[PDB]
Amino acid sequence: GKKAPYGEFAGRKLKLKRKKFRWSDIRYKRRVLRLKEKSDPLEGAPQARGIVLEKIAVEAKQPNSAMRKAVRVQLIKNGKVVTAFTPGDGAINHIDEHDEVIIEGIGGPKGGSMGDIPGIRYKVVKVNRVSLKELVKGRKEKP
Amino acid sequence: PKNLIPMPRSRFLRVKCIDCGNEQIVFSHPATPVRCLVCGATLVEPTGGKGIIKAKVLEVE
Amino acid sequence: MKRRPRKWKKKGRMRWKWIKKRIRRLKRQRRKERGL
Amino acid sequence: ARIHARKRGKSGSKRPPRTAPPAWVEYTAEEVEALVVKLRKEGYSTAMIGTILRDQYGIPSVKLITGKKITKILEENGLAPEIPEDLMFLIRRAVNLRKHLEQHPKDKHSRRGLQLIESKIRRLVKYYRRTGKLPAKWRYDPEQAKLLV
Amino acid sequence: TLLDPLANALSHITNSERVGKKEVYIKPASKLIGEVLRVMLENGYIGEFELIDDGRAGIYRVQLIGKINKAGAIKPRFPVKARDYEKWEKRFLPAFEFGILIVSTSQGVMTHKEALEKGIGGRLIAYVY
RNA sequence: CGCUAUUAUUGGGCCUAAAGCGUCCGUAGCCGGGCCCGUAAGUCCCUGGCGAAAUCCCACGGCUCAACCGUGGGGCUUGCUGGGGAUACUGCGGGCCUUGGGACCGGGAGAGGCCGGGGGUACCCCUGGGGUAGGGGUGAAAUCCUAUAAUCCCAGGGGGACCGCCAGUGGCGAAGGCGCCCGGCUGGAACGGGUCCGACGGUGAGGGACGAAGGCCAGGGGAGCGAACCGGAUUAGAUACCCGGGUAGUCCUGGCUGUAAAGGAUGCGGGCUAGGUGUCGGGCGAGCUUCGAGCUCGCCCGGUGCCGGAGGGAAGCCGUUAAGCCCGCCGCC
RNA sequence: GAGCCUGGGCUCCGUGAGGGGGGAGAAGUCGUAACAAGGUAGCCGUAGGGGAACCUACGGCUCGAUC
Ligand SMILES: [Zn+2]
Repeated sequence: GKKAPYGEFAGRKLKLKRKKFRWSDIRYKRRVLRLKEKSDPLEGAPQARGIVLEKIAVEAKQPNSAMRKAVRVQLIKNGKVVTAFTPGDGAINHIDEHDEVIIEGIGGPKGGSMGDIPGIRYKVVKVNRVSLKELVKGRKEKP
Repeated sequence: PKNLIPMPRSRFLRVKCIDCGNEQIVFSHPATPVRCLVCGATLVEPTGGKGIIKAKVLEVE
Repeated sequence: MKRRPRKWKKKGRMRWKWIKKRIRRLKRQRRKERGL
Repeated sequence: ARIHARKRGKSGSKRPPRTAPPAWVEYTAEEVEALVVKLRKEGYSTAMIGTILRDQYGIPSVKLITGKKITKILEENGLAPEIPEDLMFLIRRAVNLRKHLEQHPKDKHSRRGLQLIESKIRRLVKYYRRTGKLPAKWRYDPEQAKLLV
Repeated sequence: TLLDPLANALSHITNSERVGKKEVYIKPASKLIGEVLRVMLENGYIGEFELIDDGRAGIYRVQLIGKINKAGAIKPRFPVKARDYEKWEKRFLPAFEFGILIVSTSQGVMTHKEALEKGIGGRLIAYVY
């Protein structure tokens, strides 16, 4: 019926009600209990560095048909292995094994997979301290 | 004007006993047997609702 | 158990009663294997 | 009667707004009390006293012909009840019910009535403690209450 | 059960006005109700209220004239100072001088304009417009 | 952070989309009827002592204006404290009231519950008499009963469960749920009431009591039905639907388990916002009468249904038995 | 009263023969359980059974069509 508690001296029951039903929204739970910082391989960072081990291709989801070029990357902070997508037309040829490469988020809902390649959360930005955009446009070279 | 103040539907009665000629005031919705205070006969016998008067009604207050 | 009636609706699903029968069998196997 | 069954019943009394006794009453305030005491010593209760006075002797609203009520009239004399009437009646009902439930164990629908009667009892006990018509630690026990009726 | 008769009275008024009635009967009477009706009469929202006497309590008989849009009781009865009236105005009324907040002060029940002129605060109990 | 009235005091929602505990009784706590007297704790006004500076707002002035700096006036410092004054509201203290609730009397209603006794048909088995070849069963058939005389008819004996039509859109009960008759014990509701007490009330975290079927423990009993099981068919196959048999179980005593589409898929109390027409109980008033605890018509109260106007809603639909406007408490998303 | 050793409690992490189920993924095998009376109406609860969807029994609900 009418909303409770609405009295004038019912001050702490209202606080309790709020504090109880505010554990149902993930936005508060995952921020107070620090779950992302716990399961994150980047240790709470925007960027990270690693070394390349394997160059591979992934299938695009339906109803699209394409191979997306990616690489496995073993991080240097913690040693965890992740996967990163190489953007641009021919960006995979400017890369090789044992090259150091810098890793960003790919851009997606809830800091997550973007578009038609799920399973990939990260993106390559720099190769041996040079930028992929330049290496792909033809303005700089990889040392 | 409207039916705002509830008024009782029961009335007090002044009756006369047909045996001894005694006169007495009684209630018209009794929950107990009503008897004459002189000879002890029955004047009103109780029911669920209005009582059945076994006497002569002189007046209705 | 807690039951959500949403699950009784049979579109895209097998029947809920049979899923409930499957869940208890798995629970009995797991519980026996530990040795309780 | 709403306390447990939750029904909206209306079968009460409709008194008129009177401020003084009518003029057709025969008896007077000094005989009304004598009749009250006579009926009490005959053995009736307050409600039955009032009912009889209304039906036979034609006396409405004793508190009009007298500025005081029946229980005051009795406590002035030596005829006041120590345990009030409501509580007493409820305790009698409960005692008889226990007597019968000891021999009909599996009735199981009258035990609930017993529980409800006891709830009523405890409500009234908590009321009367504050006002002082029972000591501040009076309790209800069936075995001790057998010895009140 | 019955907690507040003032709210019942005011809601009965709103409903009867909304549906187009002439007279309104308020069974459980009080003195707050009389004072509120007095303020409403002085400000011109009703006409010709009278008190009828039965043995239980009072009854109030009121005439309506068609100058009410809304009316209700403020719960909880908030305390208010002589410096924070525009807040509750903006909260309960639609324009800057449109309707009346009814306040209970240590000098009696009054409108917030009178209370502000006198330089006092109090507790909030009702609003009308 | 905002967008987000997707955390909702302002300001959300729970018939069908996420969401009412299975239902009741009650502890703390929150909310609490009307008048009178008092106090002045909360609340309101006036004033004294404190809440560093920088930071924030405004005007003026100095570095070209500005950003910046300076003089002054205000706020911020979620407030603490010393006094004076007021008494509408709340709290505390003391008296009064009867409208809410409770107690009592009366005549009635009802498958409410427990105990004891007496019965009604039907079904199954057995024994006797009669009679000769098929009976049952299906979409069609076969497994099965039958010449050691079946099905069918008659006379007797025994046993276990159930209480048909009347029976209702009906009634009682917190819900689960409750239908043969007579007798005893017992719970609750409505009506009528110038009867008694005198606010004794609402909801209820935690806690408790009841709670279909099925299942378990211990003891008895065992007609019909019948999970499992076994057989015959149907089928590409048929671990099934159909047929013939059958164990636990269904029943009584004494205990555990505590679940369901436990559904009005609609939490409980209180006041308000058009009515109409049926039915159940009680009461009142008129007319009929075969003088019947009888028939018909109208009114008040309470229960239970069908329509429906304003009004509400995403709509279906609800609509004084709200899913509408108000005053409250608890559970949940 | 440090450090060292010893026992206990709480707690975090890594690993392990073998096994368990979950989620995705072009195209595979066996069936055809649900939506129409979906070809035995569907679904809740309890219990037993089956390669698998599933089938039966007791009590319930209509969110069930035809007369
Ligand atoms: Zn006589």
